[PDB]
Amino acid sequence: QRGDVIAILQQALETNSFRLLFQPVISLRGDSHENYEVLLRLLNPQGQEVPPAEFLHAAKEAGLAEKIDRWVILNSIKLLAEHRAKGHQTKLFVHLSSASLQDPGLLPWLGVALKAARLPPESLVFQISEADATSYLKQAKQLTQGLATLHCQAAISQFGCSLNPFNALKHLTVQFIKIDGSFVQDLNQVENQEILKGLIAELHEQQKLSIVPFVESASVLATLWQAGATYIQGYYLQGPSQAMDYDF
Amino acid sequence: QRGDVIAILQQALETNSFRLLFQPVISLRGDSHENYEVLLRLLNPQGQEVPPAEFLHAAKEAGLAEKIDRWVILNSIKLLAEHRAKGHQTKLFVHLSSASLQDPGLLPWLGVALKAARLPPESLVFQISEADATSYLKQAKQLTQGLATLHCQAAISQFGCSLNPFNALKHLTVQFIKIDGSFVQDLNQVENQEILKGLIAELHEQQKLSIVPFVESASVLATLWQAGATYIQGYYLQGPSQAMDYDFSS
Repeated sequence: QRGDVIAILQQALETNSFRLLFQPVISLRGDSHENYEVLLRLLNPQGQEVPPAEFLHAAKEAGLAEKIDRWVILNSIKLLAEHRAKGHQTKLFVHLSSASLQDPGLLPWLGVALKAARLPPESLVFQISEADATSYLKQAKQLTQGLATLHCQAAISQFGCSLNPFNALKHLTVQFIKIDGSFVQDLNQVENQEILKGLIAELHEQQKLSIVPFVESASVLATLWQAGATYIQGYYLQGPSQAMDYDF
Repeated sequence: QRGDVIAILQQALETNSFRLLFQPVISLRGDSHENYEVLLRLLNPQGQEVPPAEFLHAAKEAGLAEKIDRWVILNSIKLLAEHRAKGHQTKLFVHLSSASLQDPGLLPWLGVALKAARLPPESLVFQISEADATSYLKQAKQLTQGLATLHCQAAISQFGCSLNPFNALKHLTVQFIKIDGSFVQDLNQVENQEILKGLIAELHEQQKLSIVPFVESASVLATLWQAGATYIQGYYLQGPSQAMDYDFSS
């Protein structure tokens, strides 16, 4: 039970052997939109099961990651056109890797891609880890302006771990801030409640829309109400499915 | 799918609906022992599919985390006893959550559970995140002195991400240091090679045995030999198996 996972990814792109899942994002302060996060899984060569963490790790590798990011975008748009066509007012969050964020030719590739899609506006929100972009701050700035231009949105995920996390946002064009898992633990404790309240209040003072992930029970879901959260995500609401079939 | 994941876990502890996987940790310097890492899987109540990452996140919630860690440890101890009764010299690497790191009843419970199984000395390696060890240094000190007392060993995993990471080692009893994946990416670039290499050497300077994970292809194998890694791990060598059936003599 083993294999070169690089080669497996390279030969998965070669053959379009991937799938996309959709994990809805749920509005606590109104949004007409159907928001889903796009997640990626690998269709395994027949016997082999590539463990997810090892898969994701491999797919961050420079020059594999760009190709992969592009497959997701491309196919994300393809499906997104099939879907909205149904009259559906839908919006997809897509991940971008560190590599992609660095890749000067991305906004170009994306423009041409989006034309061929005749894709509705403000339907794509691009998502960047706070680490990738606290690091590549200038490339993230170029990219998020670039993205406004195309009538696209942008989000920082895993927000609030870094030193002074509000600083990087003075420099970006992002509407959403998906808070880090670490803030959504042991919420039954006040200090953790309070910590999450303040974090969320400051994002609101900065006119960002907060997204709180990892809602794993009904209770936490209440605390996120009084905390001010704008959106939530998790398995208690819905897990990642092959279809954008959530009843909002 | 949909579900209260905290609920599910607490019933899974009820129905022992967990499953342990085992992933070999390969020696490069010729350690004869078998070494495996222990990994937790949830048996999904029929139809369900609880995403791993959400599973793991909830498995961290205080109160729940300690019990799950105990489930894991007791089951690791039984399978281990079984495996070694057939003549294998085998060590198991077992994760402790943060909640367990601050649980003052963890050590008396383990000492009991070890004596009950009559596991020989140096069979279990308890693995603590750098972040948890760093957040809770004083507790990690006590736990690791406690562990040595019980002829157990310890490892810091995800090591090297924090500022001055060697500082926390000055206060702990740990034989193994498992380096964060961050150091293993893009190893075709000489800078990344040189940084891996200087990390591993400082560890060797500090008389720690280094473990390098996320070995995903042959190319990085060679790099890791030359940098001096003591152990390595990744799907390129062997993925997680439901049983300890890996032939370490290839």
